[PDB]
Amino acid sequence: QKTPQIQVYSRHPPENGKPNILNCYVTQFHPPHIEIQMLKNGKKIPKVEMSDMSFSKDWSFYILAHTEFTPTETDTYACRVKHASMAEPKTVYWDRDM
Amino acid sequence: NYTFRCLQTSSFANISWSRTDSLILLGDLQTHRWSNDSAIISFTKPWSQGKLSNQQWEKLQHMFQVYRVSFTRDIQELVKMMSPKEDYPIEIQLSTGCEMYPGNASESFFHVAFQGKYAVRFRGTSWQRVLGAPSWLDLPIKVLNADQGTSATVQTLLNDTWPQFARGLLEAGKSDLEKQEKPVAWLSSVPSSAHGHLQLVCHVSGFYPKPVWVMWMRGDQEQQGTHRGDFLPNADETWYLQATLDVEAGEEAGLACRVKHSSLGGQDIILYW
Ligand SMILES: CCCCCCCCCCCCCC[C@@H](O)[C@@H](O)[C@H](CO[C@H]1O[C@H](CO)[C@H](O)[C@H](O)[C@H]1O)NC(=O)CCCCCCCCCC
Ligand SMILES: *[C@@H]1O[C@H](CO)[C@@H](O[C@@H]2O[C@H](CO)[C@@H](O)[C@H](O)[C@H]2NC(C)=O)[C@H](O)[C@H]1NC(C)=O
Ligand SMILES: *[C@@H]1O[C@H](CO)[C@@H](O)[C@H](O)[C@H]1NC(C)=O
Repeated sequence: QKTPQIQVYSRHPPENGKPNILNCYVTQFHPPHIEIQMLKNGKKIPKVEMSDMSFSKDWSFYILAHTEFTPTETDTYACRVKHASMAEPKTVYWDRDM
Repeated sequence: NYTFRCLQTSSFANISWSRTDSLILLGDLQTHRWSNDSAIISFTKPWSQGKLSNQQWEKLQHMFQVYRVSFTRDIQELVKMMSPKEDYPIEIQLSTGCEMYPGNASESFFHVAFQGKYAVRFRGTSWQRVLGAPSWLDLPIKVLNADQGTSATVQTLLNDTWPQFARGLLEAGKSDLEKQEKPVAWLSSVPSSAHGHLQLVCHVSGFYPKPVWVMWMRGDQEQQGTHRGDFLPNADETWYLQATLDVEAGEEAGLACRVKHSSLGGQDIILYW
């Protein structure tokens, strides 16, 4: 059992009110069974696409979630991951400055 | 150099329940998809047939179809008979392909991970256990090695199919593999827990191909404290990368982020704080 690492980042320079794409890249987890949701204001976004489950040369799994979003002054965005290596879901919030 | 690779992930949970999913990649571009839900291999690129005519691709394609059903029942039979532990759950990862060297030179491989760990390889004519793998795997390995019909097929894969198919893929997708997409840079900073300290971040997204050079500069001088993050993928198979520099308060003024990429010619991106 290995714990997943979560990285959240936007495709383009974030600018409030302009449509963008938010990515959530999840790595290092084992076994490959995993649940990944992307959240807007703690609410789960409906149209979230996933890449095909792959893994690196060292056998570390990795998978890309992404969805369209329009960054804003008020809204929070987060990626929530559930995996048997963790007692609780891990949520990492999007922060355009990180 | 490009690594051609078929990556298979297989999960056996209880006596009824298994699924096998796989994809094929050439370098960092995906060329094929095979979900457990589909009966047949999909293309994910226009050139994913490489140079095979239809007849030969269909032969390779049917070969995959028989294998997936054969593979699934084999593992469960092998593990049920010889695993000194319970025969579920089983996680198998599988990587076979060849590394492409310029000038028509290749090097094939077939690697198998068992419960998340490198366990088996295929060299010459036989499967071989690797250092560190559970010793009891010796018995299923010997049983698999008595199947010379399968051994011969794998030999043909490693000696002929993968090198020749991937050379045709490489040339049918040369334009895609060599397209140039430009990076786009933007800057941000985050506080440190300590006062007077903060961390500059230079975000660089959208570039292809992958090799790129991102540094924090003060004029001529490279700031050696620059920390390059990991290459992160974008949905359009461009790349994302950020580089960070911890600086004392006030030192940010006059610092720039310099981006060297093959898509820019010699015109570096220079983006001052
Ligand atoms: C305990 C944990 C062990 C982990 C180690 C894993 C070892 C590597 C995986 C072995 C994969 C092979 C699996 C199928 C093979 O067991 C055999 O039944 C089939 C069909 O075999 C029958 O039908 C054949 C004709 O269709 C032929 O007559 C055989 O003699 C007969 O026994 N073997 C095959 O399908 C040969 C194809 C080799 C696989 C190439 C596709 C792999 C590509 C993966 C990306
Ligand atoms: C595929 O290539 C391998 C070499 O990588 C061949 O392996 C040799 O096989 C013979 C028996 O057939 C052995 O005596 C040699 O020791 C093997 N060489 C090595 C380096 O392991 C294999 O025969 C080839 N198979 C086909 C069908 O072409
Ligand atoms: C995977 O595919 C096989 C045959 O196509 C099917 O019998 C099996 O139920 C599938 N697995 C899952 C988890 O749906």
